[PDB]
Amino acid sequence: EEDIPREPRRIVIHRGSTGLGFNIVGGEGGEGIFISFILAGGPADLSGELRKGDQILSVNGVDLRNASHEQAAIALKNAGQTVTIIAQYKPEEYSRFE
Repeated sequence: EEDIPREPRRIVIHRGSTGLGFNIVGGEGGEGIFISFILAGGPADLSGELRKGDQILSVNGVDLRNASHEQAAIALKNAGQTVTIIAQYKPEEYSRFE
């Protein structure tokens, strides 16, 4: 994680037979949408850029900063084959909630 920056970053993922290759938690109370799980060999893993503890801020221009979990899952499912994710790495906040 030496190369993950503090600020939001852009990551392009291509959907496959196991979706985008990650699952999400949060979207409630003080907790935004966080990646909780990255599937080995799936797209997010292959890319090598996303991490457990990333907050998802936007998906293809759909703002998820204040989305509920279901709003985020719908946005992710409907974002098409090529998906641009704006993510911000917040491992301490992730651990606080999860």
